[PDB]
Amino acid sequence: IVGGQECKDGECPWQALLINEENEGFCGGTILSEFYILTAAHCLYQAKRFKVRVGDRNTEQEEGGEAVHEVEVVIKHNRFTKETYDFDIAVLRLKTPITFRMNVAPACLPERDWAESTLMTQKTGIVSGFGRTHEKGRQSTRLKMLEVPYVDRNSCKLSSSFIITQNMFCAGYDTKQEDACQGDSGGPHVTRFKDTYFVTGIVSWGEGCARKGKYGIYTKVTAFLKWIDRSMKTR
Amino acid sequence: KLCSLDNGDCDQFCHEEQNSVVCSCARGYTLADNGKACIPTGPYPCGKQTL
Ligand SMILES: O=C1CN(S(=O)(=O)c2ccc3cc(Cl)ccc3c2)CCN1CC1CCN(c2ccncc2)CC1
Ligand SMILES: [Ca+2]
Repeated sequence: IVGGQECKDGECPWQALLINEENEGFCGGTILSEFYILTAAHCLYQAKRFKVRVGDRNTEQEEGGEAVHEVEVVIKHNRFTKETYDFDIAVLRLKTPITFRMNVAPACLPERDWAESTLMTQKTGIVSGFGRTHEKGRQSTRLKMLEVPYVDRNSCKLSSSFIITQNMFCAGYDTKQEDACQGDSGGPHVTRFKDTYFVTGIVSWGEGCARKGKYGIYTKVTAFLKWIDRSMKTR
Repeated sequence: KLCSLDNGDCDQFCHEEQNSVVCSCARGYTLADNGKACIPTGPYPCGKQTL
């Protein structure tokens, strides 16, 4: 996470980390329910075998409230397309149910119409992760949370260098040094409303990390809502 | 009527259905007596930061 703040106790309880066999975190994810973690589809390529980790905010100590769960099945969106990063989304089924405690709580799923209208028109959006703090730097050791303002669907398309399809939106700063970055993929992009946060985006892709004239592209969760439903019964 | 004045005075989901406005809540809540606010039903509601 380039720039941004730092998540405090209980601030980002829906975060989830995808760790490899070397036990390094390679991607992020959002907690939907005791059994399902949301995530970016392309994240299922940088590690043969992996596990999901929740309730962790400092990868090097022990707040004691961590938890490493194993994946029973990984639901990938059939129409994924690496070459273009379109339909970039997947859901993971946990073998062992998640035990909600401090620094561990699911994030609500909005209602598509209500969302794109009220949620996606808010000034900002919360993005977080344990990812690089600098474009060429190392990975984060503390759970970060930036506040990415919503970009104009059009400016977005112009600033690009690639095609922002039906299944993705822009968020972040034109010049301000604040964006997501390597290791933050799949990570949660929640939107706040009356003190309650809703999943509205999955850290997808971007050109560089916080580059001037460049934005942040997330997966438009609102679109795949019917998909996320029948996927929480595996499909 | 009009989930556009201030989200229909709803705490969450709002629907302009026909005339008057209709509120509703995420999965895990329950609509309060006034029919607007959303009350948790379990220990760790989604969307709420743990305390
Ligand atoms: O420039 C980069 C940066 N990283 S990142 O730092 O780990 C990284 C990872 C996730 C991020 C997520 C956000 Cl919201 C912002 C910045 C990020 C930065 C990812 C890969 N690339 C280059 C590729 C980017 C996507 N792309 C296409 C192809 C076809 N159609 C559309 C897009 C080709 C070149
Ligand atoms: Ca830890």
